[PDB]
Amino acid sequence: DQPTQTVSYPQLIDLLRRIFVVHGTSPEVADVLAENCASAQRDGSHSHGIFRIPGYLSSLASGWVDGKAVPVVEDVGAAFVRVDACNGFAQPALAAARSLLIDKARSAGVAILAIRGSHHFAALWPDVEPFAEQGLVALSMVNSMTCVVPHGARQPLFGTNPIAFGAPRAGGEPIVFDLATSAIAHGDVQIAAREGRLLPAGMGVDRDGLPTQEPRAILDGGALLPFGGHKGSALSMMVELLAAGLTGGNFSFEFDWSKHPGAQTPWTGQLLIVIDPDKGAGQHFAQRSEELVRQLHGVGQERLPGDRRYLERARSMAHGIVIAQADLERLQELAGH
Amino acid sequence: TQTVSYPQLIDLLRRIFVVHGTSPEVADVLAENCASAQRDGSHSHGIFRIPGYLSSLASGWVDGKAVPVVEDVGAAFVRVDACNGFAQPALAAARSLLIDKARSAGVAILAIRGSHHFAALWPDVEPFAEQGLVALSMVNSMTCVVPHGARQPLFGTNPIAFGAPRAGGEPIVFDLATSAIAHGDVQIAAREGRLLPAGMGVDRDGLPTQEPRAILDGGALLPFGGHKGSALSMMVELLAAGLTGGNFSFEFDWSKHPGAQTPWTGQLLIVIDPDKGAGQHFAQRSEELVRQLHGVGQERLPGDRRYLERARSMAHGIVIAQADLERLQELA
Ligand SMILES: NC(=O)C1=CN([C@@H]2O[C@@H](COP(=O)(O)OP(=O)(O)OC[C@H]3O[C@@H](n4cnc5c(N)ncnc54)[C@H](OP(=O)(O)O)[C@@H]3O)[C@@H](O)[C@H]2O)C=CC1
Ligand SMILES: NC(=O)C1=CN([C@@H]2O[C@@H](COP(=O)(O)OP(=O)(O)OC[C@H]3O[C@@H](n4cnc5c(N)ncnc54)[C@H](OP(=O)(O)O)[C@@H]3O)[C@@H](O)[C@H]2O)C=CC1
Repeated sequence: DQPTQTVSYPQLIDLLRRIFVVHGTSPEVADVLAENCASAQRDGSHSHGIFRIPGYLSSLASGWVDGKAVPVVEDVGAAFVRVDACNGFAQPALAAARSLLIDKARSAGVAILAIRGSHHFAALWPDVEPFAEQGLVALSMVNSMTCVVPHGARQPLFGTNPIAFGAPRAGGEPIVFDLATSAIAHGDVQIAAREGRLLPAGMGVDRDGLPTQEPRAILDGGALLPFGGHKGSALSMMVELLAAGLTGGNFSFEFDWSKHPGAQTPWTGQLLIVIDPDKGAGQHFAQRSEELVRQLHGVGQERLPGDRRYLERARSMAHGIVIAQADLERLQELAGH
Repeated sequence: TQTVSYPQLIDLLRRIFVVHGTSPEVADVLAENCASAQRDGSHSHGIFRIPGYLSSLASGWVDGKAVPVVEDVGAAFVRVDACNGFAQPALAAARSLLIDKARSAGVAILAIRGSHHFAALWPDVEPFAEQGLVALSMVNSMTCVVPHGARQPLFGTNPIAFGAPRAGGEPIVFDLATSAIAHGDVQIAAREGRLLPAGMGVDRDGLPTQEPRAILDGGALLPFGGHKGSALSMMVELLAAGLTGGNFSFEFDWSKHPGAQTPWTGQLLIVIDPDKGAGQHFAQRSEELVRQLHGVGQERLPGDRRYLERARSMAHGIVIAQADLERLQELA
């Protein structure tokens, strides 16, 4: 068995920041991605934690993604902001337009951020959480690379296309959910393939369209199924239309990295809608949401969306972030240690 | 089965509403909405709902003469107090202002509170897409859905609708309840003595059941897609009620109003100009997605079934059982 070790949250952030800088990103990009990736690891979002470092680096090395891209923030309407990520990562683009977006949301009541030409290789909750912490409601969508078969279709077309939502609550941490519209997140398949284990059944099919539990069968010519059936498929179509169609970014099937050995980041876009829930209101949203939480506990829902992550976050801050010795060593070597 | 034209059905339903106490304005809105559903083949939200509309109005549970109060509260934010009336009249009252804001600011929100919605949601978003705008709407209903992992129902069937324009056809539109099945369909299965597939609901003891009667007899429904659909349902409560100021699905009941059938909640609508400051045409992008979907084998796109039925209705009229027509005429 693999012996484990622990690293503090700030230590992990510094380690990842060094890795990104050494491998070609600007310091701003390194700061953003390091905190993001470390935060995912801290919260137990394993698929989008340090597991993504190799993919980040091979994508950078191949020239597929520009780690030093400077986002172009476009103020196109009283409540509309677009950002040309310029073939760089999505997070730095969001960070560049965040203050403007918030000003518009508070002033106009709601504001949209449409990121195009961006690479998103992480969880989505980190993108909406900060807005909720500031008393704002946020909804976001991002499309990936093709891997999901539309309901009733014979071949894959949609990406794993996640949707995230964040909202404030008067008595605690923001209510936040982040879910892939595919039965299981594509990242889950990669993890299973890595760990050499099988997946639960009814989540994907092989190259021949037959049911399978082998991650390799799904990754090699196969595909994932939309969650819940036709409804999840409709929501996945919505993500393509909103994260790409509306933003100007590529749909999940509109990019090819075959010419860039090592490329793994989807080159698409991201949509974010931020709302001041109390704009012109005669009540307080945060009070209403707290009541909903109370009623949820009342009917027996002990675990609300986000609770699991907050628990892992608490554990990580108390006992440190658990990491395989071999993985920590690899990260240290990549940082130059 | 007699055949009536779309405009004839509207006129007939409008008379029924006016005869039963609604204002002429509300009658026009509801008549067109209900007739439109019948026209598209959405029988669950067509004339089948008339009895429920009338029973709800009879007790005063819903105010058929309510006058929506539009509140312009932000460059991109509009609120409307439905004043215990139906949701559609409230939306119609603020629609022009909402569109002006969406086109100017780029996006705009309409938060309706104190409204009764007894219809499908696609009629609410489709018009915006017909005008080149993208629209997303959420409405919370009445307690009957058990949150994932919970022991008792709390959320309503809470539907979500989406509408977007496409360059080569009618709007791409989807409208879905976040519950595994719509309540109306549980009633139908009960009447037809049909069992439901596994996972739609539970009995009064919280045990899984396929018997629609067991679900209706103190039972409850389950969210679609397990924990994921449940999270979306929670979002609907928060957006259609928490944000609007209307009641959550569990903050009202029909105990004091015999015959009440409508939830008294709210509705959220987000309308976006997809091309605001864009160096492309959204309608061309969506059309390409449609082409690609056809390319991978998806023959049916959300809305296609209704558009096909709609064409038939406009070309051959709306076919209705003589029995139903007679009673509608009597109600009129
Ligand atoms: N291109 C990209 O960047 C992509 C990123 N992803 C990311 O990968 C992801 C993991 O997604 P997916 O696998 O769908 O996640 P899940 O299926 O775990 O979780 C969906 C979510 O469901 C809530 N939840 C899970 N189990 C329960 C339960 N039993 N009761 C109540 N709520 C519950 C979660 O809370 P909680 O977290 O606290 O457990 C969370 O909000 C996301 O973070 C997503 O953003 C996916 C596809 C593409
Ligand atoms: N309080 C209220 O007012 C409430 C209203 N409702 C309403 O009742 C409803 C019916 O909803 P629900 O039962 O969820 O509907 P379904 O489960 O039938 O349909 C969900 C939708 O799925 C699309 N769809 C269905 N089958 C396929 C397929 N094979 N391939 C591709 N797309 C497909 C539909 O297109 P399409 O339309 O063409 O069939 C539509 O957008 C809605 O209209 C809803 O608004 C529900 C709860 C509460």
